[PDB]
Amino acid sequence: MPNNDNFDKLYIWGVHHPSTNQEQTSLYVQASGRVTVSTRRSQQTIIPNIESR
Amino acid sequence: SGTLEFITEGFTWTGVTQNGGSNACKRGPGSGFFSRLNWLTKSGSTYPVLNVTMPNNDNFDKLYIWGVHHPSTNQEQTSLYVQASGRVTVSTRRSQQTIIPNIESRPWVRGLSSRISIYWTIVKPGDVLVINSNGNLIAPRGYFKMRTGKSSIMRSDAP
Amino acid sequence: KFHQIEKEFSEVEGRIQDLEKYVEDTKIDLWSYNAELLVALENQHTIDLTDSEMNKLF
Ligand SMILES: *[C@@H]1O[C@H](CO)[C@@H](O)[C@H](O)[C@H]1NC(C)=O
Ligand SMILES: *[C@@H]1O[C@H](CO)[C@@H](O)[C@H](O)[C@H]1NC(C)=O
Repeated sequence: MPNNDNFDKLYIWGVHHPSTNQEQTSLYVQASGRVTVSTRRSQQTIIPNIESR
Repeated sequence: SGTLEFITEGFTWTGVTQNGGSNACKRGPGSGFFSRLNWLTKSGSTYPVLNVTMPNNDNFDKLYIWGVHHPSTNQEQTSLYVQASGRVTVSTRRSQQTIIPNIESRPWVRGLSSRISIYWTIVKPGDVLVINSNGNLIAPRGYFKMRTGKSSIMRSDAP
Repeated sequence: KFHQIEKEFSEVEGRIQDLEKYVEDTKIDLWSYNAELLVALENQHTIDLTDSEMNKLF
């Protein structure tokens, strides 16, 4: 999603943290997910954590 | 510190190919790389577990600059480092930095989707630098001698 | 004074940036007060000592 306007855009996003490995697979198929958001200047990579809370 | 005084050290990197470069970082007509960094890749069909040590027997603090390569694809990762997941660790008697490289594509910058993450370590006298890596290490060529002084930096466009 | 903290920022970072800005903004306000007060006190005294010098002569 490119920024062609004349102002700064603030994007809010998140990463789901399942409580069990069964939940993880039921929703996202893969046993381990991954989320990366980036720009030409920055990058944020997050590996979701599976655990009972 | 107010200085870029760099002292080259030998560092024995066995079982790996040294002095890797790229067309994004040309020096002269041919490809090149950061002069103070050493890009290590596989030798033949293996990238062994590197386990090198460099002690500080001098009467000053040593500053080391090193890095970690982040490939854009899993094939890139394997072609360079054989193993699907690399690892880089640098340590001293009191401190440690461990990083597992992430394989990910970025917006194309100077015709490249890959990157390098730069890190730094300080070694006091009587301490030792330990580098351990099974992959993706951008090794240091030596150290920068640290000074405490009246120096600084300023952003300006004045002549 | 030689090496100091950064006082201008190209990007929005967060909590640490706000503190750096606050520390400097605070510093400038305190010194601007000291400057305003000093000149006021010095000027009043200069006006008094010059008037005093006239009376001493008289
Ligand atoms: C920088 O200084 C060190 C001092 O030992 C020397 O070994 C090195 O060759 C110098 N490099 C350059 C580019 O002058
Ligand atoms: C690296 O060398 C050190 C030397 O003290 C040794 O203790 C360590 O076991 C070596 N690394 C591995 C993976 O064996």
